[PDB]
Amino acid sequence: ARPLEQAVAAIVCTFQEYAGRCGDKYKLAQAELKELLQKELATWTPTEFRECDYNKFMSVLDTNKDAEVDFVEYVRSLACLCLYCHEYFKDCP
Amino acid sequence: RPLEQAVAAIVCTFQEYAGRCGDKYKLAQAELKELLQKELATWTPTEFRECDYNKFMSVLDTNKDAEVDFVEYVRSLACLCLYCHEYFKDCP
Repeated sequence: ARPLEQAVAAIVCTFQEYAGRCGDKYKLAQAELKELLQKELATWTPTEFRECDYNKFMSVLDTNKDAEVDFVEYVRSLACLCLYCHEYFKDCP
Repeated sequence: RPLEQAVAAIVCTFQEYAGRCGDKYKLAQAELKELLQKELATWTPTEFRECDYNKFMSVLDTNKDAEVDFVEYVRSLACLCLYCHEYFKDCP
């Protein structure tokens, strides 16, 4: 398949793997979102000038572990992690 | 860890289009439409999401110059999942 097709299918596969464990298959607890980021993006780490934002982001996931997130908010979390951990965005003001 | 490469690929596609000219952190809605149509060419809406899909695509055409940042581009990919991926068939 085309590269973005494979990628977006994989973003949905990972969501199904976690959200589909039990309960509402369209929801993740933030605790499960943090688990998913930690295991599935284990090697992603903030770029040189984004440590503080990244640390605040991860901090907010712990403090609201029981709040739920839907798929669109899961994808948003992925996007934020790109802003903090992908070199393309290092100069993004 | 397949999610790593998938998320890396979402950035790569953004950079290909946003890198054409001007601000490398922005796309115009016309560019976003072009990207979704080309790069997800085989993805089509599920039976009961065709109205929503067609509405979404047509909105891009009514303000072709508006800027989309990376987070909004990723939100658009999430919308296309809701409309085109059978996992979301029961999703309100």
